[PDB]
Parts: sequence; structure tokens; C-alpha cells
Amino acid sequence: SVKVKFHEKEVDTSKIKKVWRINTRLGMRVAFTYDDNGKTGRGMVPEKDAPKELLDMLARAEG
Amino acid sequence: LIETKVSAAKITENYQFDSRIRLNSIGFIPNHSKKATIAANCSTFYVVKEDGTIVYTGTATSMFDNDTKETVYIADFSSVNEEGTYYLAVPGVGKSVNFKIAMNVYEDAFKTAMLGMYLLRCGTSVSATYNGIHYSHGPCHTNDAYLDYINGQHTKKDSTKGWHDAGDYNKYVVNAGITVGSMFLAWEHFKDQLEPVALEIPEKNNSIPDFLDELKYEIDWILTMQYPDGSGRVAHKVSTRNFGGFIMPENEHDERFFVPWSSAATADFVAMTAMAARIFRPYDPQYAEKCINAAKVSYEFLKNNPANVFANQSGFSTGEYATVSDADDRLWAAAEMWETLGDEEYLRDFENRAAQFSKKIEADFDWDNVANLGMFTYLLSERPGKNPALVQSIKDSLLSTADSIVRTSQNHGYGRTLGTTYYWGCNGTVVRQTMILQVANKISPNNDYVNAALDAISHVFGRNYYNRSYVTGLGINPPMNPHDRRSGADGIWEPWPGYLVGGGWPGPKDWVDIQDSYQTNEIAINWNAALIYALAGFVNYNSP
Ligand SMILES: [Ca+2]
Ligand SMILES: [Ca+2]
Ligand SMILES: [Ca+2]
Ligand SMILES: [Zn+2]
Repeated sequence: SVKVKFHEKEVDTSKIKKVWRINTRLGMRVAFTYDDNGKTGRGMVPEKDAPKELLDMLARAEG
Repeated sequence: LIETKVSAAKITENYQFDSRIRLNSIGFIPNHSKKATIAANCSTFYVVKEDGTIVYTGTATSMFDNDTKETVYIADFSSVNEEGTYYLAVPGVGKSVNFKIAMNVYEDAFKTAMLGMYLLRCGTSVSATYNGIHYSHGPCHTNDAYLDYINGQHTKKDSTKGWHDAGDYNKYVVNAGITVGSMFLAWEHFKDQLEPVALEIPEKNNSIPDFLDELKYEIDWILTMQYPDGSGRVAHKVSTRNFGGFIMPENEHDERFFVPWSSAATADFVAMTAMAARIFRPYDPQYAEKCINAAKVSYEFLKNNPANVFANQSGFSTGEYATVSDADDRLWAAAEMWETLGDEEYLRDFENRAAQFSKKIEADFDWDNVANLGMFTYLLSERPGKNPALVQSIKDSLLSTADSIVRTSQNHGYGRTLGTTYYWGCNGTVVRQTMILQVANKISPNNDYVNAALDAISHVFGRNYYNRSYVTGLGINPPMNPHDRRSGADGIWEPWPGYLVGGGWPGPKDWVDIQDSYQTNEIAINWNAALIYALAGFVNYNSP
């Protein structure tokens, strides 16, 4: 598992719950929910910018 | 043998507003559906005139809202048709806000959504007084725009005018596409309703219908986006390099640039200018000729260059609006060229493309997926020559889709036409679904379609989990803190009026009315355009 940097916050992939792809007004993003001290947070990163580990989770979720 | 009615009864005035009673805070139309969602155990309810007189007694029915995972109680008071001001009184719970029943109930809201567009204008000072509050800014972005990224030369070519897109001030062709197409289809679909409408705009005394004046302000910008080389390629956007701060737009002095072309922007330009040509011709035929000649230049480019091309947005970090495919955009362009001009080549282009869509009509659509616009214009055209089997395939899908939206709204605890689907901008899509419903109603008149459109409208005006209007300046407890630069930067507590906020996601409770939330609480032309279409159908409308 690796750290996901997003706008600047850092989330370990081990904390991520759901991952999905969205074409937003800002560009293609990989969106996700994650565990934040027992609450659920939402984040997103540019697809071009996502680590291999997050992109693998997306591929699994999409398969 | 003998029947005499009991006297009308009046309410005791101890009823207090309760936030669990959720309904359309603007109101209702005679002869149409009228519902409230009561998120509390209850049975009896009364519809009460503002003076206390009870006009209707009903029983609320329990329903499971799978979206919020709660049992709610539905009060159906559709049979109340007398015009007036009322509230719902729910013994054991409280009362709703006051609402109106009127044939013209939505006209002020329509005018306010139109005001929002006026107030988004770029390149000019804007000024309006709204509920006694003066909103204004000086002339902005008057140096639009430079050609450095197009041809390497730091040459200015006029690219002023148009609308600021969102909470940022940049101007994006692809998002203009669905915005302008949806507003132009409001004009075509509801022309006799909208033609006489007077708006609070500077153009209120010229010879052009005011709805079209607003659109002309955008088309005037769109027309500037073709490449100066004469190729017909269309620049993707006019933008600063990065998103600026929360400043008034006349204080934004950073240079703005044309951004390299995309095939989708080029196709969207064709569709918008082809529509503009037929729509403006009765009022400004010189402008109409300009529009159609421009459309033709760009369509020739697209015919000779069939590939999907994404804009090269290197150097920019503002909105991308990088639609994944231009196939829908090109279908729409062909439809509009055909509708305006009639040539067999356009018809053949459209029909060949339309046949490749397995599902002809999609329930959930926005800037990225504009094929519905072409399907609508083709289906509704009075021109001869259409392939009968394609027409039938499109009709079947339109009606199947519309019937599904009715089923969604009927089985949702808050009448949400988009069901359990949430994403960035989804509030826009809720109301944009009214296009499918109204087009279905033209093809196969069905009250369920029109009532479902009113369920979409009701949803964004307070029949929702939050018990809030999603439109600045209107209805119950509207958004106060949109991600909107003018709102953030001016000296006024209330935000700029008339804007549909984007909506919460991924869930039904995820909307946050906080300025930092561009994800859930921004504004956008494509969202307003959807609201405008939705409300347009109920302007100068008589339901008898
Ligand atoms: Ca006018
Ligand atoms: Ca597209
Ligand atoms: Ca303010
Ligand atoms: Zn401006």
C-alpha cells in the first residue's frame, strides 16, 4: 500500500473503501471514499496522477 | 333523499413549522400533482388557506425511501386546485412553509434563473436589484484573448462576451454546448410560451425576444472561437492559466488565452451556430447568415477530419471539459445542420451515426453526452425524408426512457427523477430530465410525463431530504455559501441569485452549503440551463 496525495492531503490506499472513475469538469479523476478516524471521507486525484496501487483497485472495482 | 354539506372548519393557530415536512417551497399548478414528504410518523393532514380555513383532509401513506433508507409518509393533495396561498398542517408533527397554487406559479422562478445568466455575463458591467439587494460588477475580461497557445503569437483577437462558466470566470466551449443546446430547445419546444416573455436585461427594448437576447450574448462569444487560420477548428476555451482567487471579475487582470482546439468543441460549435442561424433569422438575419456560414466552415473541417481529437491543454489548470468522445457531439452537429438547412448529406450523416447508438435516448445526460439533443431535434423535425425504422427506434427508446423516469420518481420518497444516482452536478441532471419528459409528452401526450417533470422541479425546490431549495435566492432556506467568486468577494451577505447548486455525492445526504465545496456547492451554466428548460415549460402555461 502507498500514499495518495490529493488537494494537500495524504491518504494511505489501505484506508480507501470505494474507488471509481469520473469525468469531471476538471478532467478525468479517480474518486474514492476512505476511512478517516471512523468517518467516511471523499477524495479524488487526476487519473494521470494516481499511483499504480489506486489504479489496480479501480481496475478490480471495474471488473 | 337529502344531502347538505357540513360547514368548512378552521385550524387552531398553534401549528409551528417543522423541518420534517418537505415540499415544493414555490408551489404547485392547478390540475397537476401536489405532494409532500413527511419524515415523521403521521396520518391525517390538512391543506389550509393562509386564513386558517381547511380546504382538504387527507391521509398520508407510508413509503420506504431506499435512497435515505427511511420510512417516510407521503401526503398527496393533488385534488386541491383553487388558486391561492396555503400550508400543510400535520397533526402531531407541525406545518409546512406556505406555498402557492397558481397557473403562473413558476414565472418568477424562471425570471430569476434567467437573471442568474444575465449576472454571469462577461465583458460588460452587470447590475440588478434582486429583492432589494443590489448585485453588480464593473466590466471584466475586456482583453480576451491572446493567441500565444494557438499560433505562438502574442496577438489579441476579440473573444469577449459570453457567460462566466461557473464559480470561476473562464469560458468553455464544450460546456456551452449543452447549455446553449438545452436553452435553444426550450425556445423551440416552448416558443409560443417564451416569445412574449419580458426579462430584466439591458436588451429589453430592442426588437428581439428577451430570451434570445440572453442567448445572443453567449453566441457572440462562441462565434469568436474559430481559429484565425480559417481551418474551422474551434478553440476549446478562453482561460487564465490557473484558477484565480476569490476576487470580483473586473479585478482579475491576468491574461486570458485561447486554448488549442478539440473535435468536440468544433462539433459543439457547429450545433450551436446551426441552431442560432435558424432561431435568430426572423430577428437578426445578418447575424443568422454569419452563424450558418461559420457552422459550414467548421462542419467542412469535421467532414474532412473524422478523428476524435482532445484539446491540448498543456499550460492550463482550469476546467478541462474534456469529453471522452465526440461521436455524440458530431451526431448533434449533423442533426442541427439538417434541421436548419435540410440537405440530404446532413440527414445521411445523422442517420448513419444514430443507427450506431444501441440505446437511442439516455436518462442520465450532461455535457459529456449530448446525443439526446440531436435525437430530440431529429425526432421533432417537420422535415420529410426520415427513415421510418430509425424514427420508430428513437420514439420507442424515448418513451421507454420517459416511462422509466416516471417509475423512478413515483417510487422515490422525494419524487427524485434521478433516483439514487448522485455525482458532481447531479442537481442539474435532475431538472435536465424534464427534456426527455417534455419531448415524450409531445410525441405521446401523457399527464404522467408532465407530473414527473414537476417532480424534478419540486425536488430542487424543497421536496428533498434537506428541506431546502437548491437555488440561490429562491424558496425555503436556499444555498447561502456557493463556491462562487462574485458571492465570495463582494460585500453582500446573500450570494448572487438564481443559481442551481451542483449537488451532493456520492450520497443523498452529502451536499454541504459551504464555500470551499466546489464538489457539491458550485454553480454552472449547464445547471442553470437545465433549470431554465424545466421551468420554461410552465411559463405562460394553462393546464385546463
Ligand atoms: Ca429584447
Ligand atoms: Ca461527448
Ligand atoms: Ca457575498
Ligand atoms: Zn468576465
